[PDB]
Amino acid sequence: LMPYFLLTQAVRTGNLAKFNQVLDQFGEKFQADGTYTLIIRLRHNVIKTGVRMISLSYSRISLADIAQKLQLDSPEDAEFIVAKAIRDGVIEASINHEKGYVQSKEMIDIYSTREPQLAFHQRISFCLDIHNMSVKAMRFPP
Amino acid sequence: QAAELFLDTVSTFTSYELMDYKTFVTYTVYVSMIALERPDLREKVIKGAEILEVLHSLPAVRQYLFSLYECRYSVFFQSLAVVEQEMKKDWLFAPHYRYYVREMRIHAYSQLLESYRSLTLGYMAEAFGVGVEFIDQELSRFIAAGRLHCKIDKVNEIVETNRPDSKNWQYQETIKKGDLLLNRVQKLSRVINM
Amino acid sequence: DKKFHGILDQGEGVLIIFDEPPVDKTYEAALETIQNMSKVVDSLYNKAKKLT
Amino acid sequence: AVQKVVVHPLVLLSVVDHFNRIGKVGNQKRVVGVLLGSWQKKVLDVSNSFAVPFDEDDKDDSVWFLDHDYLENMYGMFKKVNARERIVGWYHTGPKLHKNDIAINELMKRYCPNSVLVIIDVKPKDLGLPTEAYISVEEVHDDGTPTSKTFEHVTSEIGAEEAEEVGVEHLLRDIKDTTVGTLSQRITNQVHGLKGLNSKLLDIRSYLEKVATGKLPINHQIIYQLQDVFNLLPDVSLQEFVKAFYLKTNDQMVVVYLASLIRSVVALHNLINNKIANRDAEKKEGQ
Amino acid sequence: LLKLFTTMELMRWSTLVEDYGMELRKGSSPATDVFGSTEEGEKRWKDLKNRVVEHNIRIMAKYYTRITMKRMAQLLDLSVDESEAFLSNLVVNKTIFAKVDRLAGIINFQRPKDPNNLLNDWSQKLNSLMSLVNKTTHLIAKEEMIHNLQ
Amino acid sequence: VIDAFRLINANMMVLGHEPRQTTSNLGHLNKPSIQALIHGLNRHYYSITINYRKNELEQKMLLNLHKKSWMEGLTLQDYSEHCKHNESVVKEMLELAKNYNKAVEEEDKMTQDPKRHLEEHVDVLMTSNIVQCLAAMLDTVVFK
Amino acid sequence: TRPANHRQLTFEEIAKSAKITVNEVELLVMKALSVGLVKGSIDEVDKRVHMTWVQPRVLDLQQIKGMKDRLEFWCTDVKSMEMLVEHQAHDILT
Repeated sequence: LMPYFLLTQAVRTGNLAKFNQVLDQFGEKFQADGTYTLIIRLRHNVIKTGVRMISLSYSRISLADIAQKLQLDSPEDAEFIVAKAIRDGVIEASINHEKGYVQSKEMIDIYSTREPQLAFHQRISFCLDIHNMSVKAMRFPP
Repeated sequence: QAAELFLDTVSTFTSYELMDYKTFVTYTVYVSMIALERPDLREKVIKGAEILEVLHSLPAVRQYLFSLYECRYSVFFQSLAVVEQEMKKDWLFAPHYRYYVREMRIHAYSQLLESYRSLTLGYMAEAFGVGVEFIDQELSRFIAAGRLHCKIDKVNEIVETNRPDSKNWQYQETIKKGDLLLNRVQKLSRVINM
Repeated sequence: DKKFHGILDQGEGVLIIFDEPPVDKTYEAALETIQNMSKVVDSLYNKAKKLT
Repeated sequence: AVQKVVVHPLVLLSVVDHFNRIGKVGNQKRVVGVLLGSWQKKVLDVSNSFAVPFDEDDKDDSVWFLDHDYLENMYGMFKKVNARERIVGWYHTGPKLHKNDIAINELMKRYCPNSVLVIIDVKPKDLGLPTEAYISVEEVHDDGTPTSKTFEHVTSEIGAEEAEEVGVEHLLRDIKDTTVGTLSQRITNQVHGLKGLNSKLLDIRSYLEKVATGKLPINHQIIYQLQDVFNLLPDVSLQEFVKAFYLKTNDQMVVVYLASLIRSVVALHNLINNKIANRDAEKKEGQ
Repeated sequence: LLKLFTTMELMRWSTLVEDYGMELRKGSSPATDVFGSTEEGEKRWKDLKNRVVEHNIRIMAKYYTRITMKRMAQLLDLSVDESEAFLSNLVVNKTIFAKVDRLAGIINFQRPKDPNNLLNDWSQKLNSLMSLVNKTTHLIAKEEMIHNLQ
Repeated sequence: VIDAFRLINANMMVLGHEPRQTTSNLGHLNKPSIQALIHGLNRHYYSITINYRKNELEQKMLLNLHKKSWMEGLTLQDYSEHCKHNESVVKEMLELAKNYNKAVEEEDKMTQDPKRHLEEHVDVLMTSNIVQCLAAMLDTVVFK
Repeated sequence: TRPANHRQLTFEEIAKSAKITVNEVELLVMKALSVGLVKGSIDEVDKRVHMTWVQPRVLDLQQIKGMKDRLEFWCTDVKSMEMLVEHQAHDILT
């Protein structure tokens, strides 16, 4: 996995130069495994990774600030990138270009809602099914 | 474990062949600060007779420890910088200075935010004796890494504190532990039913 | 130091003093039973995966 | 007045037997008897009864021959057998009242000031008790309406002596239910509760239909109680209630999840033991 | 005066003074020494004001959930600060339960609502509703059975 | 504990003939009481078989005794008491889980009450919690 | 008249009702509660009144037809929930 370790380091650092040099150095292993289409969709989701980290560690950051942090060209480009990230649901936030800032969803206390019920329902049904399978598989050979 | 052993053997240090008592006490202080919560730290270091006795001779280690304990954060970063230099020079801690400084910075940030629901970045920067860009960058890095329970808000610089409620934390822990146990149960059942 | 149940707020400049709901004991017992059953499942692994 | 009346299994069985024997010898819509019991505060305990000869003209609707002499003779002999049982009312096995009920209650009030009618329906229903209790009250209606001597409902219940509980349980031993909540029976009980609620709501709606169209007059106590019911209906869309409801549902579901997880682990252990036992048995048979 | 102090409603101190001042303090039917004009008269006047304010605060806590300070001041005849001090003293003494949201002045007599308590109130409402519908159907059966007979 | 009887004529018993004919298997299947034997069950009298004539209407009337009301069918347990009971039983089930862990470990290392008690506790927890959850659901729907 | 769903009466509503400006709807509601006509509380911060009761009175045939309609709805809902539960649990009903 060392080539992929280098790839992950390059993407996390967000540096196209290191990403490209890693790709050029370890293309052979990438032919052997088969990821090139995935490894360019990578570059795409590398800028996506930048925006996702920004939205993960912020609540009301402005478009100019997003652009500066991601080293994008203009707040216009940053606005496009973040809006598409919203569309793809990788940051799961809102946006507001009246004042040019991306707002995040108002985090809600997720225990007075049906998500705990749904999770416990899945797990309860799974446990019931396991018990039924076990008590069925119980066999008596004569 | 280093904190546990060092604090258990601090009052009866006999191994002078490794290091003098002063160096051993500095190691105990550093490791205890990075490993122990605030209550245990106060009970076993700030209120430690044999540690205070040597910290009288050691005026910088004392300033470090008490700057952290008494929530004096500018002095704390000063002491942490000097500790980073000392402990880079050190030979046993040498491959730990970056990690230790990072963890102590995270501890200081969590400690400051532990008693706040919404802390303005200006106040945080003034408290830590740094700029606003510095605190913003550090907070963003540690929140992204998942080490701090706080969300920044830069358009109007404010650091909201999204600590999880007791019941919410309990629910999340139940989900995690139950997922692990259920994976084990599923594996065992599929191994045995066939 | 947990001397009283309150939290500051450096925004409006306020001290929100509240009453912290008690730590639910049912979840504590549930988590302890979860770990106990996990080690029980480890024992069942030792039994079956090694005797079958 | 009397706030409660508790009838007994012996009274119910005696009433049923009386009706059966009378309808076997001949044909009659009602059969009438006296109810013997004791008071403990305003809680009548109808612990016994005895039939009395009685016939009427179902056409005239005002001619009947309840036998007072027979009543007093039977009451005296029942006093001789047991003393802490004085005449506390009467019963008739008619599903509906009649214009003669007020007159017969007037007759019975000579033997008891607080004489209470108890209609014990021999035809077995499925939602409510077989006994309906009535006390004759005649008072100037504060309503300001003409007042007539009519009945007023009295809360009724079925209770049993211990010596009657033993007999009841023995007689029901074959078709008894478990005296414990088994999940299937609890779900069934909830379904029966929904059935009963629906039936009661249907009865109220039918009465409202009749009073609205005009067949019946507006009973002010009925309307007051219905108003209070509609005042008492909860609000379940309230956010502060929805949040607490989800919180409690999640707590119950996590307890259920832990229970099911434990049960599944136990079942897996049982199957591990069974597989090991089968392995041992087949190895031993082979060798 | 006794009737007002026994009634469960807000009696405004200004109106009480206007109506019952001369006849309690300046006399006509003599003026009782209590509420006179000397040290122990004026002090007992302030004591009577305190009793009036205590009555008003009790009535508020009984017929309110969230009353603004802007309103308690006017309805209690004390400045905002005076009313806040009086209510704080009562709260410390543990006579009145009330939490003052001094940032917004949203003085709140609502004790914290445990989900246990909320759902318990809901269940009690449902229990009483079913009992009342049962009683109503019993009386309905009686009414139909009687009047349909006619 | 009820029993019917009739006397045996003094002549028949001495004549060697049995007190009562026996033409069918009915009548037997009853174990005579030791008290009745020691007091002379078969020497002076004999126990007749008691049968009970139960009509369907009578049985339904008897059921009316403890028949539950639709109220109690559709009613909810006190929520504070429910939470207390759940917490108590879950703690007890925790203790039984520790016991059952030690039991399985020791038995499988050297090669029951913990497992059985734990099964009973899980059963009661499941039934109570499910019943109240469903009752709450039904109330929320039905009463609005 | 107001159903239990939205029995949150407002100061403006009571003003548009019996003629009084919104500075003594508070006193009027206090008088009502004290006399015992209604029950509940008054959140004057949000300027609304929560009513959880009313003293029942005598009604009209149309006021009872409205109650009949409300019952019709309630009966329909109860029957639907009954059918749902019975069909779902059919295999475990005793």
